[PDB]
Amino acid sequence: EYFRDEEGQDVLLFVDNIFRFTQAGSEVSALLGRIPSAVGYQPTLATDMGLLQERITTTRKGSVTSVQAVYVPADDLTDPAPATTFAHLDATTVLSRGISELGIYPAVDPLDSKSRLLD
Amino acid sequence: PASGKIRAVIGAVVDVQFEQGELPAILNALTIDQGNNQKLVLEVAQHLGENAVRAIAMDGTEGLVRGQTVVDTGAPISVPVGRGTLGRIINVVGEPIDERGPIECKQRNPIHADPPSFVEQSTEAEVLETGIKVVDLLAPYARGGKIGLFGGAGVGKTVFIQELINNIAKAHGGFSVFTGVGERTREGNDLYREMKETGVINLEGESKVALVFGQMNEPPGARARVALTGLTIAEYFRDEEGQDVLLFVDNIFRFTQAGSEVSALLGRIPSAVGYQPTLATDMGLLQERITTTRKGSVTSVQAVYVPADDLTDPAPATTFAHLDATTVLSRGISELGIYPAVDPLDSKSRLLDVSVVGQEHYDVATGVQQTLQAYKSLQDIIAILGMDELSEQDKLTVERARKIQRFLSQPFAVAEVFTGIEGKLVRLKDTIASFKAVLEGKYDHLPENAFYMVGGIEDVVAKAEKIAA
Amino acid sequence: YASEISARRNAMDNASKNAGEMINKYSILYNRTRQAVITNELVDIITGASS
Amino acid sequence: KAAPTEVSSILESKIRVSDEANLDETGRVLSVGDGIARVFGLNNCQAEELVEFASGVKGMALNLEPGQVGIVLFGSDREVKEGEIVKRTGKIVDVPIGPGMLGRVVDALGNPIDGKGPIEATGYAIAQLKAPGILPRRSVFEPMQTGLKAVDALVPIGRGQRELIIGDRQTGKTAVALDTILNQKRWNDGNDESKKLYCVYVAVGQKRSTVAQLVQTLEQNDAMKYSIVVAATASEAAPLQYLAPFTACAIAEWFRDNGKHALIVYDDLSKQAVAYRQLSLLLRRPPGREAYPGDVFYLHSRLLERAAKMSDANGGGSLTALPVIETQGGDVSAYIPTNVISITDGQIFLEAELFYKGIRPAINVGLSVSRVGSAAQVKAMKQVAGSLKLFLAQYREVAAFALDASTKQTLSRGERLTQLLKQKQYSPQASEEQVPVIYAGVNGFLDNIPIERIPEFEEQFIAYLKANEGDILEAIRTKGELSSELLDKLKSATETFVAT
Amino acid sequence: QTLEQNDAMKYSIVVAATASEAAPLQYLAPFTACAIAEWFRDNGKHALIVYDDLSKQAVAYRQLSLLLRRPPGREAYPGDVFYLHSRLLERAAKMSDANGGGSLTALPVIETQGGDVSAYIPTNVISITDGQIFLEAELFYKGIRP
Ligand SMILES: Nc1ncnc2c1ncn2[C@@H]1O[C@H](COP(=O)(O)OP(=O)(O)O)[C@@H](O)[C@H]1O
Ligand SMILES: Nc1ncnc2c1ncn2[C@@H]1O[C@H](COP(=O)(O)OP(=O)(O)O)[C@@H](O)[C@H]1O
Ligand SMILES: [Mg+2]
Repeated sequence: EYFRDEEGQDVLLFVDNIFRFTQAGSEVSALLGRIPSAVGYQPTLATDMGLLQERITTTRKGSVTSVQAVYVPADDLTDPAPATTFAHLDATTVLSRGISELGIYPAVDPLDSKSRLLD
Repeated sequence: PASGKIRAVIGAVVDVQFEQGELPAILNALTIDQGNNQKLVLEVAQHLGENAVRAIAMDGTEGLVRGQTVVDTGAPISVPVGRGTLGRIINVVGEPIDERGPIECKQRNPIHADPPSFVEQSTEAEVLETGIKVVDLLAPYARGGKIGLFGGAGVGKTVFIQELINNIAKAHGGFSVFTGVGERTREGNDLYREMKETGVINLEGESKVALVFGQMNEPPGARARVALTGLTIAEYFRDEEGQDVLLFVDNIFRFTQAGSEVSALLGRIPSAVGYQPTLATDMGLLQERITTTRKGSVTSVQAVYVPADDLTDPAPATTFAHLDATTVLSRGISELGIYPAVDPLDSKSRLLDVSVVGQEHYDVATGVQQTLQAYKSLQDIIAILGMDELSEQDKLTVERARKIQRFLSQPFAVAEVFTGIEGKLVRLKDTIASFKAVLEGKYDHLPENAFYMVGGIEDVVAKAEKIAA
Repeated sequence: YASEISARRNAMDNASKNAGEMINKYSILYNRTRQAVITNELVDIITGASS
Repeated sequence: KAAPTEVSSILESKIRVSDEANLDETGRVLSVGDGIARVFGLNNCQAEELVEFASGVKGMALNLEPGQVGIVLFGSDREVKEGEIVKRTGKIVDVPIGPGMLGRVVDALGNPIDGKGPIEATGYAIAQLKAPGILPRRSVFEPMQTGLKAVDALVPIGRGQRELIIGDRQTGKTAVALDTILNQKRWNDGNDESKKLYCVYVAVGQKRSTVAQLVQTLEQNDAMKYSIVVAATASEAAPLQYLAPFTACAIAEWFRDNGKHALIVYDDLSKQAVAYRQLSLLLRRPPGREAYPGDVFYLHSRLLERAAKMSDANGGGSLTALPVIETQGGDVSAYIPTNVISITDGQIFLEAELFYKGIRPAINVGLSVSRVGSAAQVKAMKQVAGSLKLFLAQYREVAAFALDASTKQTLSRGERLTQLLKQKQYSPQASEEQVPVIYAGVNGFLDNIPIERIPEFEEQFIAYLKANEGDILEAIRTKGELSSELLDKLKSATETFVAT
Repeated sequence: QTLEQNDAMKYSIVVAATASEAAPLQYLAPFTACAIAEWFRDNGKHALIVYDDLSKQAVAYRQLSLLLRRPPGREAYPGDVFYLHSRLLERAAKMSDANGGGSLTALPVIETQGGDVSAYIPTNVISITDGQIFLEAELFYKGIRP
């Protein structure tokens, strides 16, 4: 963020993986007094993920191409750590486990990967 | 004697308050005087503090007031062991429920005890001779392990338990211990009357199998402690007398469901599929005690029941990890002409290797399993293309597979009133020699009905020569 | 007609064998979903009663 | 509405004089249950420290709050009652390590259970040790011979890598780890210390009869003299089975930090996850997926990260990890199956469909792979098996959907290679004998033989190549590669023996 | 930015409520936006509210209620989950001639997961509104927009 605001450069943030930030806070939320949420998660799932994803965006001083990767919980896209991160990304690249065993390199799902620049 | 006062009574959970320094330990049986009953047993679970410990009653807690006298026995739930418990119906607290007087036992062992150590265990896996032709060749039972008896109603579950206990007591000299945990009210009375007419339980003679009552009409403490009471009587005959005892737990699914009921009512959180959190700890404490020691062994022949036809559940996968053998009784035979309905392909065991049974027994078991698997898969093509539209190698293998399926079904000694044939007890050496001669071509000219209801190589030659002339 | 009837028997046997493999795979997924539904429903009632 | 700690019994001791005994190290047991022990005291006791009860049961102080301290008992709950006097050892949860533990069966705390007396340990390492960084680590370059023909040519293992062993029950999970430890007798009995590899079998969750039968088979084949056995049955407490993975990794780490290779076999990884979730559910915690806590992925990733290959400045040793994952019906996308596959560098899938047809062991070429197995393999076995992993996966998909001319050549060559690579139990091969059998099946020298004669052709070719051509077999094991002269001599000997 | 370039932002109210703020700000976004649009319907004008989205408002209300020491309900949500969405949508109704003659249109978007409309927050909003517009993901990828 300092190279795009104080210097004005197109930074490239590469997180691997982005799903580890929400899974690390769920294990310490039970000892702080917070009650469990869905699938034993923390109650502030949408508040903690929205505060870090909004700062890695493009501003008037510089851009920031975020190329993070999400991990599906036991091959499930309806989890609380996978479905909440789909509303803060312009382009999504879902990798299905069924196409990886056939011989597709990689397993790029065409019926699930969508983007906002497809016009 | 250490006395206590009842402070809480919420169903099966009853809290007792003692004094400072005279409090009981864990797994301690507490005595309580009642009206018509003798003594209300209450096993201690844990201590809540402030001179108080929660206990679980093993009977009905109706009528107990706040402030009743609770005496401590000083140890766990003791039960009567030895030769005096043979032929009598015992309970979870070691009391008789057959109305035949008290069990005059010299000593009383507790139900809560540790298992064998790593230095006192068997270094080699030995095979257990059962006497059946389909059990000593296919899925062999291990000496000191667990065997799952899976089957439906009317397939031959009660007849297989009575024939195996009588053959082991005559060829090896080992007693039995039937611990019907979680059984019904009508199933307990029918099992005791059927064993007296066959010669297993004699009131005036000599018995050879113990009866442990454990119906589901009691509370959660009596059903969960029924497995420990039956296993304590069978383990005493192998450590003090030295005999290969056989324990029966009908059914095996009732032991896992009874343990989670007492844990959920005390304050523990559930695990998966509504099970208790200590699923691997409760099932392992009772399965490791029935092993092989330096003086004897203790076989287990429980009836595992799948939950809604699911082998990957929490009550099916936990009990299958300690089972060495399996006695699957499918409904395909029974009325087809096999006594009993023993599946030669579904019943598998871990002791059917070449390093435990030898190179001679491994070759005979692999040849009989390959011929039975090829004939079962080719049944769909024989009904649509006939029996004469085959090659030379397919016609000879189909004729030998029909006689080999009926040769392993021998008539038991306790089933002589249903079939009319005599009881045949084939040994391990006679069953391996008869199966190897039929697969080599020495009995290819014999009929298919000459091997049915017979056992051994000598019985097939006498039945074939007397059928025609 | 004899060749079409013989070819229809092979197609019916292949469709019946393929349906058995799909029913076995669906039974394993239905057994895992039934156990997960009982654990998820019991965890919701235990969390609200302890708070 | 009230609070714990000081209550009735603990509230009547501070009004007079709560001294006499030292409450900083000892303490009074106020409550005990569900594998826990609420000891009243322990002021100077550190976190995760070893404790001891009055009856001799060990304990581990996990939580240290004000006025109370949660001690986790490592044994039965009947050895600790209300009002007992506990005692602390002064150190953390450590175990014995060193070169004197080779040849004895230890438990979870390091005590011997084989009856051979005491263990001559050279030190004391803690069970919760941090893994090395990127400065004291190096790339995996040493080769780990397992003995199987289908594992040394497809997905090979190396010193310092983590190769998982997923699969169902009765498929070949524990059979693959036992064959790799018994095949190291050809290098450990010599004088080459860099080629030797000390085994470390950690039987966690297994039965009591299965642990005693496996130790007797390794001693008869001269393989138990340099292998550590960590006995951890399911009849003990939940704290003993969960700490079996941390205690076995501390004993094998002493050889990698001094100048030796080690091989750890955590059998099984599925049994260790069930024991850790039982103790966490009794302490009132939040259950995530499959009734597991939030720290389920951190327990397996921390113990597997320490088994790495050190650099030349740290000693030059390495530690190999072989974790066996027990799947429920081949479900590779489970909660415990996804955490072990994302932390290990490769896995060995064991399907239950091919295991019942005779293909032992059932190793799927389209599922099992090795990340650092290409550079950490022998040059002689990789040169003779050209495109062996790609041809094995393509032959399985074409045979399931099938008579053309191109399909007949791939079906005949693929059937002979799968039957020749399937070995029996306790029958490992060397690197020189497996390079001559894999070169005949890939060059078309075994296409003229029958399908039933695949087992007889492997035994006849190995015996004829050890008496009539001993110079070619000894050159492939000493040098490890084959040049122009070694490749021409192997093709002439295989063609003359196939015609007779 | 797209509405200002097409001459459409001069008569449109924008309620900024991102996910980077607190849970009380996102949960009160539906009640605060309905109060500003109700002034035009009570005077003699027409309004059109767009609650985008209805799935994001249910997760924000359950986060603040779980931290205030309260018992949860179904799917780790509050007890009055159906009463929160039905009360905010009932106020957007067409008035009579004696009240001014105005009206208020409500456009609540429901974010589904794989086309599942048989969920807890999906079935509660479909049985309170007067109709729904199902947007399948099968015909949207082929080119039939919308
Ligand atoms: N060796 C045998 N030969 C003929 N019939 C048998 C044999 N063993 C068992 N049966 C039959 O199986 C039936 C079993 O009945 P029962 O014990 O009530 O059911 P289950 O065996 O399921 O408990 C008996 O009626 C008996 O006639
Ligand atoms: N190469 C082989 N040849 C024949 N049988 C084998 C071979 N490898 C393994 N087996 C069989 O597979 C079984 C594996 O048993 P076990 O180790 O208990 O289950 P798992 O392998 O799933 O851990 C053994 O009983 C053994 O007989
Ligand atoms: Mg194993």
